Amino acid sequence: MEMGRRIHLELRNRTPSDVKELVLDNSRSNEGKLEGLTDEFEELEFLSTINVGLTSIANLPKLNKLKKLELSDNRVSGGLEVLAEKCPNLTHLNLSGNKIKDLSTIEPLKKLENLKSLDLFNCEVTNLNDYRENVFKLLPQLTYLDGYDRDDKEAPD
Amino acid sequence: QIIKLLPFAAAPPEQSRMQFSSLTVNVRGSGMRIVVRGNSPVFNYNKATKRLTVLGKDAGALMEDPDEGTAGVESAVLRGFLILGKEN
Amino acid sequence: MDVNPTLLFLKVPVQNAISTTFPYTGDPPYSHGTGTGYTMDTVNRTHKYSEKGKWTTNTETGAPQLNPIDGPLPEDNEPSGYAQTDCVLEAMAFLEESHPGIFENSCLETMEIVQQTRVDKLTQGRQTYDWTLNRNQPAATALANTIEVFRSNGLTANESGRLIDFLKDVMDSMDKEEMEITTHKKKQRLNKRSYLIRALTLNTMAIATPGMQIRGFVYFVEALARSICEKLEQSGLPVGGNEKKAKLANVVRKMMTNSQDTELSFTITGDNTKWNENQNPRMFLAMITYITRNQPEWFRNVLSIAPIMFSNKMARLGKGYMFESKSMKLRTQVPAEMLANIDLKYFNKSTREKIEKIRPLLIDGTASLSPGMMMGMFNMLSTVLGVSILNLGQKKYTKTTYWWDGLQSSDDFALIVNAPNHEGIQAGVDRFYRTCKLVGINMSKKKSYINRTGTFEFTSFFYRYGFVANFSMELPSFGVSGINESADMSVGVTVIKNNMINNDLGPATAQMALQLFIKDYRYTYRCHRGDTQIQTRRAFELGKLWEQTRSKAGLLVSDGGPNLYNIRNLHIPEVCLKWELMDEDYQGRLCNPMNPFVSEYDAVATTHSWIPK
Amino acid sequence: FNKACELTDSSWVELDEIGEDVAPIEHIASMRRNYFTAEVSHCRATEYIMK
Repeated sequence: MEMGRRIHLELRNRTPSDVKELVLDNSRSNEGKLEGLTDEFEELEFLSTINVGLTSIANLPKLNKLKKLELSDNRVSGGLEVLAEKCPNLTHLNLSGNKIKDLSTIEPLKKLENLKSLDLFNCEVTNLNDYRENVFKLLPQLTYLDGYDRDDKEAPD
Repeated sequence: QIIKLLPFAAAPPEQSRMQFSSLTVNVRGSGMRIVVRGNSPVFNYNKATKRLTVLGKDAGALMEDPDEGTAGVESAVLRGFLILGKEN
Repeated sequence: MDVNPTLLFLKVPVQNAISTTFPYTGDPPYSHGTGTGYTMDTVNRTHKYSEKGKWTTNTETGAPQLNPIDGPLPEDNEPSGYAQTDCVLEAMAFLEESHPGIFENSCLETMEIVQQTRVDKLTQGRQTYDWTLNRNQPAATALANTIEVFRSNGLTANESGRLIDFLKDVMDSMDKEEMEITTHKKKQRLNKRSYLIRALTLNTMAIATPGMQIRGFVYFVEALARSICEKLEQSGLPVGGNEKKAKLANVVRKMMTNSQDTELSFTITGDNTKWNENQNPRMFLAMITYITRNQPEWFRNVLSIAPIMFSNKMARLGKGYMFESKSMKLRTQVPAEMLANIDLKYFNKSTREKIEKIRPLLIDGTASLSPGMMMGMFNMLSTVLGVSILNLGQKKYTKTTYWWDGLQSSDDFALIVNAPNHEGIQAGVDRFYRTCKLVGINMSKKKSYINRTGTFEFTSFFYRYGFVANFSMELPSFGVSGINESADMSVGVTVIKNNMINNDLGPATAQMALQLFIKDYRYTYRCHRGDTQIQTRRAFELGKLWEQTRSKAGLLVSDGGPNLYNIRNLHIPEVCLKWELMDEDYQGRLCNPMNPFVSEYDAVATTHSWIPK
Repeated sequence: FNKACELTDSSWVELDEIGEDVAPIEHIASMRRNYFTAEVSHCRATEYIMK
């Protein structure tokens, strides 16, 4: 399947303004860029893109109600200022399995002051020594890293 | 419980989620453990004779104050929880 | 961002963090360096460095011999075993001149111990080659077997109990045409050549262990060498830690402070790796004969037997080899006795080349190695030679503007050379290099460095601006020696105390050693503190004791009492440390002489001291 | 190595007690030992050691 067909199927013959959760699993994107999503989406609250073949999140619209964004099992790498400004209200984020070099590229996520949980897994950044504490220092607003807090306690919903 | 647990509060506390089942005191290098609930080798209390023993050395005698719950519930053992006595 | 401990040195001078570079601080679990190919390479290199030495055929062992002494002087920097007898004798004479009488006093103070030592002195030592059984054996059983065999063969003078008497017995037995060995009844007749080749064996599991006929002479020569070294200042043996630490500081102070400001001083640290290749038993015999000039002839013979015997030493060749066929999934082992005549297709290029090189030496499954030495038998004599070379560096002998001094301990050496200019330093170092080459002392140019005076190392005693960093010892075992409660406690506490005293063990490290000691002792003997919640059968009765006693600190640690040991109080016995605190009834019960259990270390004769079944 | 050098969240090593310290050098030794132990008792290296 392709992006646009998947989005249309998820919409369920409804306007793109009454969706509170969008599931785009095992989809595909051309040129590794986001397609289909537009400004009309303004009620989305729980997004999910897995194995979508996106090179970078460079065409994400302004989902001001986007709170639980997930970009997992993908190869997203590059600047994250687009996520910082387009969706400044992110609360839960997931980048597990992504391609990220070091903290110099994850710094822009500090702009979002509502990020209560940031998840990283099987990445290059996690290889660095004292990765957990260094990220916590870089993101004080964060409270649960990799589903664990600063004192290694599981994070109940 | 008040006498057992009071001295640990001297530091400038910070928020935490851990639920400490025992606190560690460093004595002669080796670290002894005092349990928040019940008796511990560091802190023993014999209610039959009403005597407090600290590491085997007597520390004084306790007299119950004008406040007490003698029918179960103990609210100063589990953080955020109230213990209601025997199991069901 | 990524850990990198080496970067610590970017601000901390290396000498401070030298312990960072000692990976093991213990005995590794692989034991790499023993076998057969290593012996092959050792023999090949020993005979290669003597390439131009004269070849001859022995008359008694019937094996070839190589004599490189007085050979052509080396022309290249490669190692040379061409040690000149005249130069060695001149160096020894100069050493005597600078230290008059030294050899005389050594000889006259050692004659008594030569005439006093008993036979049992040979029991102490390392593993020994048992000619009776042809395998490394404990020294005591080897001695018992040797006396039994000699008694069977009618050589019972050693019964007097004197070491010299046993050496004469060994001489007589070696003079006999053939002898009998009775093993249990199997009788083996060893002819003169067979017995001679056996007695001059050097087993290889001190890598090499000689036989028993050569123990006493080696002991006597080493005793003389030690006595000579004692009077010598530059000698690095047999002093301990504090004196060794002071030696470096004293040498540096002598070399630097006295020197003028204009004069420039430098120090070279060098390692004499593979130190036994270029030293021959014949040169040792020459120096021994020089040492005992104008002395009783019997003493000279006793002292010169050792290098004479070693010059005809026979080297055994490992246990053998192991072959495996992957095609048929088979494994087999071949002994060294069949290595003389066997195909070379099995082995690889290097191994077959080594076999080709060493083929013409294997006599009765034992190579013949006249030149070169083996590790850890004549170390003190090597130190004597080194200190002689150093003494040849005084301003009077050098007859030059520069001069030098230093220290040598036969495994490492340090040399301070000072001169009015850089060219003077170069000339001094070059002259020392050549002079030490002439005698056969080899300085490895790939493991030596030169730097301004003040910083260097010697036998791992790293020295920086008056500070020594001794790292010449490993941490011993802080565990249960397995005799009894009091015995184990006493021996181990004494061990930690002694390591603290001399081996330069930090106080905090000693405290953790004592902590782990207490842990292991309680775990092994199941004597845990009464307050602890651990559970075991012995904890039942032990618990009762904890309730009965009126003084917890009085109880012995083995009885469940607290451990009151610390840095301040380590030498005191455990029983004596708790004598007064022990309750009177407990004291009476513990030390009852009428107990049914009882019919070095410092400890009391309590009931906790029993003999395990 | 990086992960072996990180800080764990458990007491991997338990050590027994010793006598009191009276000499000032004993005080220095106890201080050094306690500081180092508190530092490393929560490191993964101790976990590997015990395992």
